[PDB]
Amino acid sequence: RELRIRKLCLNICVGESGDRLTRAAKVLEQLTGQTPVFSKARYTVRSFGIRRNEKIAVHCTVRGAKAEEILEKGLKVREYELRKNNFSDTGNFGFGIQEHIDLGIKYDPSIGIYGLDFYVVLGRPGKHRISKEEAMRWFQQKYDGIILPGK
Amino acid sequence: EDPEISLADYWKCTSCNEMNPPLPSHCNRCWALRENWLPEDK
Ligand SMILES: [Zn+2]
Ligand SMILES: [Zn+2]
Repeated sequence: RELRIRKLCLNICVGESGDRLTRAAKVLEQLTGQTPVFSKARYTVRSFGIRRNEKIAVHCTVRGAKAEEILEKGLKVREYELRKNNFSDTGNFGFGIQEHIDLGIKYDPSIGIYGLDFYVVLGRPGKHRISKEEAMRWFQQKYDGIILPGK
Repeated sequence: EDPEISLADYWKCTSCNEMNPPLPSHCNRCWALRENWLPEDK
């Protein structure tokens, strides 16, 4: 009752600039009501066709009621079930889902399917550190969530 | 780069040992996927 969501970050990876990237931006706009920011490759990676500094992904930060809602959609897709691996030592956590359509976005054969990354940074409604275990029982109590053993 | 997270939010790629920001969930050096991020299939 005294631990809150500070922000939810979302990210869709494509790997190169073009149609599929720009469509991943739209998906984030539809899903989120905000404009996403394109990410650039940190390194070129020959065997994956990645070039340094190329736009290759899109991300968006959401706060407040919007963040809670999107998180819930994500958790429902995951059936409210994460692993201890998903929880950082900082008291934050994240996870992925295979298909964005499962949040309730319509499938378009033109668009295709996107994987989606979630990262949730927690905070206190006020600087005392949030442990990995506090975030775990927060998730367990607030969402009746299940945290599978570490793999 | 981002004041709301720390290095403790970073994950270590087990293929090449690169420290990677929370997002994306593949390694920025070698592209290897992070383990136990996605739901496990049956
Ligand atoms: Zn990526
Ligand atoms: Zn790597």
